[PDB]
Amino acid sequence: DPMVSKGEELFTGVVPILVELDGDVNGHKFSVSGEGEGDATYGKLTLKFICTTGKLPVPWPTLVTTFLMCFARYPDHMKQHDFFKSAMPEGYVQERTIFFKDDGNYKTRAEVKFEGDTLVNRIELKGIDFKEDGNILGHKLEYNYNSHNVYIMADKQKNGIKVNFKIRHNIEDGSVQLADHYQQNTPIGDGPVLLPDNHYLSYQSALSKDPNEKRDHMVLLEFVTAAGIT
Repeated sequence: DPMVSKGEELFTGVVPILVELDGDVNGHKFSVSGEGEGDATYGKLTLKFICTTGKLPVPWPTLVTTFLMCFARYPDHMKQHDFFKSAMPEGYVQERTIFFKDDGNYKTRAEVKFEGDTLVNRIELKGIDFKEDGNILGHKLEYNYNSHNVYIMADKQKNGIKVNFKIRHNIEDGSVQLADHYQQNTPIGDGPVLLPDNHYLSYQSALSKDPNEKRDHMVLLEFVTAAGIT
């Protein structure tokens, strides 16, 4: 399929990634930069993020979803369902509202696209109605992350997709903080895209710290595999 070929050819090896985030949660301003690489053949991404404005005013885990679905490993039998690659290199817009149960909400807008050989994810995040002493502004979330399926459907009237999913962040008392994600992606370009049948992406995320790093940061290792169209 010369279409599957175009996106294929962009992701076949190891692709450098750059991430930039401008954040404001309850007027706590911040900026994050990330660098790493993805190898979609293996569904694999390796990233390191730095708060370049000093202390991050929210827990790092809360940002993981916001900080690259074009790097999902879509099995051969499913390559006709990979919207994300199909929009490249022009890219796509990924918008979310993330509702933290009994707390605030993030609203994010990202543009994911190639700048030359580099895959770039430029994000703006606005957080409002947070409790200054809740789980998020009070930094009560554990530095870890659970595995999760993410459900993708077509949004044919918007030439895009809709993604809907829940993340449960572990709180240090042993309870969980639900973060209910609503998501929409739409291609940046005017060209054809692959609009998928319902399927899901399976995510595993491991968070760690660079022992030589003094700044406030997060090392993220993610594996993402499409499924659910057997």
